[PDB]
Amino acid sequence: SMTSHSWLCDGRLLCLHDPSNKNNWKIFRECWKQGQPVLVSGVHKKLKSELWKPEAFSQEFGDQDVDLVNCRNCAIISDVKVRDFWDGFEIICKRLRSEDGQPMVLKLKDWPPGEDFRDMMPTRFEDLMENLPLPEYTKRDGRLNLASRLPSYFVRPDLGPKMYNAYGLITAEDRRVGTTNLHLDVSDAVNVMVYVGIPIGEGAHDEEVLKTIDEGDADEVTKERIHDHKEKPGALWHIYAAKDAEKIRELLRKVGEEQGQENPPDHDPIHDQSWYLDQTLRKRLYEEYGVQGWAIVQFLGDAVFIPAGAPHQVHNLYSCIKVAEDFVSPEHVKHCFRLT
Ligand SMILES: Cn1nc(CO)cc1-c1ccccc1
Ligand SMILES: [Cl-]
Ligand SMILES: [Cl-]
Ligand SMILES: [Cl-]
Ligand SMILES: [Cl-]
Ligand SMILES: [Mn+2]
Repeated sequence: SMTSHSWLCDGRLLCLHDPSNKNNWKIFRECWKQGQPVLVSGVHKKLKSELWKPEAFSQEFGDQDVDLVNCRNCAIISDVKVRDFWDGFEIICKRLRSEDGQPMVLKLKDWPPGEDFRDMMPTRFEDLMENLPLPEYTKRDGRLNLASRLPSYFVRPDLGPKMYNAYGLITAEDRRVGTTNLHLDVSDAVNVMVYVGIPIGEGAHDEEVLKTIDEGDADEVTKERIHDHKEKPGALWHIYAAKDAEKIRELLRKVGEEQGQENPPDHDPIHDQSWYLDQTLRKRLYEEYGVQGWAIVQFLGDAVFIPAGAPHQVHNLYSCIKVAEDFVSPEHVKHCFRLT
């Protein structure tokens, strides 16, 4: 039957079922005050689906100049066209090939550039902002968003939203690679999965996706959403509590040293955005430092709420279009304060 919510991560993750339920705040605010991420499903059913397709972005913006990133080695592909990314998003026979003749796994960098989303894409901007869940927290002028109400003693978010556009990781070797490496944000954010592209040509890449979720430590109920309801899984997240950030820095300093990196005792491996915690590193974090995380599979139309200060990493399973908006909740304003 229809229900207001359910739980993932063995009861540790709230999943809200109705993105426009005017009573969601009553369930949300207790989990949020405790420093937990939250998932909201069904946002895709509220959007104009024709605005969020890879073919539309190619047709409308394809002649713009852009840089790409190669996800396998972090190398920059300089001064190519927006269409060189979008036309290979699902059709593997159209992707830029590395010099080994394999199709590359690419990310579109800084697009739209800086704060230009609203000017470049006004119809998309309105469609996203009017359908965000928890609107008192997430709208630019929400009653519980302090972004526009704080003095310069607080770090304020840039004007959003921001897009995260990248191909899926494919091979067994790619299982230990990040789409986006471990980092943290001093603002809160909501990240919405607006499109999942399941490729063709080299399409039938279903079994390595299940091994990735299993080794990723996904709970048994999360595994039922694949096998039972057939929704499209986009990306595997690991999120850690803001309180655990220093213990994670202690682990990554120790591993940097073991691997022959030469680093001052105080350098910040989270701010560096150079690490992806693979199954080996995640087990070491739990066993050596006592730190547990949240393993989250983000399906089409899932909104992931990411607490200010919480370290997080993302591994795309298929090609994904995500759009995120920053906000400043009262529960987490301490994380952006510039003193003590
Ligand atoms: C309207 N609606 N739609 C869904 C999606 O499955 C869930 C609900 C919901 C809202 C309040 C109480 C119970 C359920
Ligand atoms: Cl907090
Ligand atoms: Cl638009
Ligand atoms: Cl709300
Ligand atoms: Cl990154
Ligand atoms: Mn982030």
